[PDB]
Amino acid sequence: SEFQKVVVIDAKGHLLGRLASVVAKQLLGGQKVVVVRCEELNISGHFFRNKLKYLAYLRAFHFRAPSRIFQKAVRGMLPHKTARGQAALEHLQAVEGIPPPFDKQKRVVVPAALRVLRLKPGRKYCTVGRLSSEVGWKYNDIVAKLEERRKVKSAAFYQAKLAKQKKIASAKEASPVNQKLSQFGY
Amino acid sequence: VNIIKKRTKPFKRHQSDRFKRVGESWRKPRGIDSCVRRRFRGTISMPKIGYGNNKKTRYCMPNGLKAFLVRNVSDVELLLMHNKTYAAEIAGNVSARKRVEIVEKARALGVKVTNAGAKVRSQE
Amino acid sequence: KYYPAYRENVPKKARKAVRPTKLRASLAPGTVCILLAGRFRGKRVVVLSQLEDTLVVTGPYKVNGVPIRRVNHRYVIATSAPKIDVSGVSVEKFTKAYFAKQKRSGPVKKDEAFFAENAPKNALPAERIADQKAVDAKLLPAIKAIPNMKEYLAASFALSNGDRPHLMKF
Amino acid sequence: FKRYVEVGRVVLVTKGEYTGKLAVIVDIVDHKRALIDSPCSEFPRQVIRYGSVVLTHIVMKLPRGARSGIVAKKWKAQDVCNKWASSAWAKKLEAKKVRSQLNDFDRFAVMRLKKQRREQVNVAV
Amino acid sequence: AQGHRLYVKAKHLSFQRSKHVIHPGTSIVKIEGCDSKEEAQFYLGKRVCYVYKSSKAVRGSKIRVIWGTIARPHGNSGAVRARFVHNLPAKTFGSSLRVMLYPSNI
RNA sequence: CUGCCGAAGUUUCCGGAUAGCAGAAACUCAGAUCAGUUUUAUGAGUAUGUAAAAUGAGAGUUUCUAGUGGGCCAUUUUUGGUAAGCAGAACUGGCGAUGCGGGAUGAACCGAACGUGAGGUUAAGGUGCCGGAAUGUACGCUC
RNA sequence: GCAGAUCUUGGUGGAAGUAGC
RNA sequence: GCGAAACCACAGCCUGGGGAACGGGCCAGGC
Repeated sequence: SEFQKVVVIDAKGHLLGRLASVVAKQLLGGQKVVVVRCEELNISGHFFRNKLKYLAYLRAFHFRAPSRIFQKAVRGMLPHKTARGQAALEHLQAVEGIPPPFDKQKRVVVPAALRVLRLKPGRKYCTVGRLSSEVGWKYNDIVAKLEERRKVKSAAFYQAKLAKQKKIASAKEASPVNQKLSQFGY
Repeated sequence: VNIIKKRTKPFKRHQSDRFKRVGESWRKPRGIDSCVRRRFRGTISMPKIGYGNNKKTRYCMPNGLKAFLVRNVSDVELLLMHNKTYAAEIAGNVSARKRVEIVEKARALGVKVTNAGAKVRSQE
Repeated sequence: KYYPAYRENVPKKARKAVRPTKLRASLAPGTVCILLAGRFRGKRVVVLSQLEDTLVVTGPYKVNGVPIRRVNHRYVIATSAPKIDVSGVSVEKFTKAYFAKQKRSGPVKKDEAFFAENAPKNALPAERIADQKAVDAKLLPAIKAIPNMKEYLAASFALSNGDRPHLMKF
Repeated sequence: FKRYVEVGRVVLVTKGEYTGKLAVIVDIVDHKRALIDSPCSEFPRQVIRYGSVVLTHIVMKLPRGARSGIVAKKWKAQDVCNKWASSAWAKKLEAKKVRSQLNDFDRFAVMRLKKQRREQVNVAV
Repeated sequence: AQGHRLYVKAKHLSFQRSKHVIHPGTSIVKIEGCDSKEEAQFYLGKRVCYVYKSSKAVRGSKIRVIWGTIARPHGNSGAVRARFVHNLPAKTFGSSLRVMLYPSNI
């Protein structure tokens, strides 16, 4: 449906293949896509299954960061040999965690890629950041530490916004104009 | 009545752009193992009678007229009755002494000239 | 000069007779409609009468400043706003010749404006303003009777974010 | 949980030509299909799949396999109508339905209306 | 603020192509906000344009427009087929477009 | 340079004379015949040939005159095989003179056989992304 | 009426300012 | 400082598959 000039996507609980396919199609549509929390990406299958899949890949440059793992999946779904697919890649920014510039921006999700809406209950799935922890990535511990720090600050902002929202909500019914002409569904 | 051209690009000889010794003028490819003769995908087109243009609009210039080569005033007078179908075209070897008299004669006859301003200047 | 000098192939007798245009059901006189194209795009105006093909339309002069103008019926969105009383204003004077562009004429002799370019200028006659001053006189009480009509026609229609023209009703 | 597939639960149809209507489960054909009915005349007794419906929180006392006439009488007796409407779910849906019909003039009157309500800002005044 | 925007935003996706053959005469246009072929029927026949800019200015204006018209829907997802007066360049894939509300039948 | 016709790639006797295939001319015919046709029935042994209903096409010549006078693959039939494979013949078409959509790609596979174009609709194959097209519906199976 | 004939004659290149003297 | 000649369709990263070699051109991947 409606689009935006730049899109920030929260990759928590999103399947790797499903999200990458939607992102790759959006990149070829000229949109600018920024994917945050790339280390919480989920892949269907046992963590043993993906460990050997990555270990087989280890046996070019074998990138270990979860963000570069996601970029590899997106890269394969683009015509990177041509200029059109080259420009699409430069319009994508995959990062782990939520950096400050995208910290205070709305983060949308893709229901077609969400694990809960796409994976059978009880199925074993592995987290990309957790999977990448035993392949060479050594920043998982600190990335989590900033994440809780960001969550505390984000929660404090939400309480301030919620407390402020209570003021307009209380004053919403105070004005008689709301009740007088609420026949329009508003 | 509008002139429709089935094609505007010329038919170049195959491999004419790789060699200077091979001219651009169209030559039918006689090679049996040639991809151009067998008309594969990506191979160039060849002159076929299907490309032939409408008989009514054949030989017609984009302005709707047919060129008529003129070497003197006597040639241009022939177009007295056919001035809405033909345009006078003075030959390249006709001197400027005769080009001016052809253009003045073609003006009274109501005949378009395709190259009326050649080898002359004006003096208002 | 008169006997045909050429073959002069006469056109074959065509069988395309001119029948009146069928306007839309919702393009009735007195409908508040949005102009889609032109210099007054987005302006809401009131339909006075339907011409042979176009709509003789006008926005009230003091409301949105849209003079009595022709608009093509394909370039108009007819909103479902309440109708305006237009039976009280005569519209017989609005013909094809009334809106027709004044003939480009003037026997300008050689030089002066022909060469020196001391050209004249155009100006709308008071006759057009006189007829215009009458229509808002017979229309302003009608739009004032119902609420928000004066403010409605003053505003200009626009599309906001998340507005789907196919879904939302006009 | 709060919602279970049981006889007498009021469900809301969300797919097909009966989208937005209300119905009550009468029989449990299978874990994928169920038989429903409604007191409304335009809604016939039919078998529908659970993918085309969402279960509301309203549960009403029905014997298994009740006919449409008995269901309609029980529906009126248990006052199911205007009880679902009392929920904020129906009010949100009804507001959405009324909003969809709104034309341009009503939208213009709304903008002026919400413009007046906005300037109140009587917080900390 | 609030601009004018008497049009609908749209994107140029690709040409009418098979796997290996392209037809630049027809372009596939995604009118964003339209999600099915039935919804696409509203926008059939509307005037679509590609507004771009060139560094050289003509008549004191640096904006150039290629006009087109939506012909028919394409697929089940509301994408439409548009034919322009000049075939759209291949480099305008993913570029924005403007779909007017005229000609109108509402 | 363009356009229109257009094979054969092999019977048979034996480098050949034939023939076949493809054209030219002159003849007589549409109330005459013909067919990689299907029948009916007679017989004969589910098939078989013959004779006489449907369907389609106007048919039969005579004369002389270019080229071919390799095969590959595939289908079916096949006889023995025999580490197992396979080999051997025969049967029949396609390619060999032929581009096009699909098949990742590919000459044998699936569709389709070609003047230059606009529009429409499909075949085979497809609709997550590369890629045009449902991250369609309804059941299940699979970790 | 030419693109071919390890074609004929003439001109001219890269190898190369190289091998080298 | 003086100064050739052989040779010269064009080119010049791999990995596979591509049945006829196919890798140097083709198809999917890396560079």
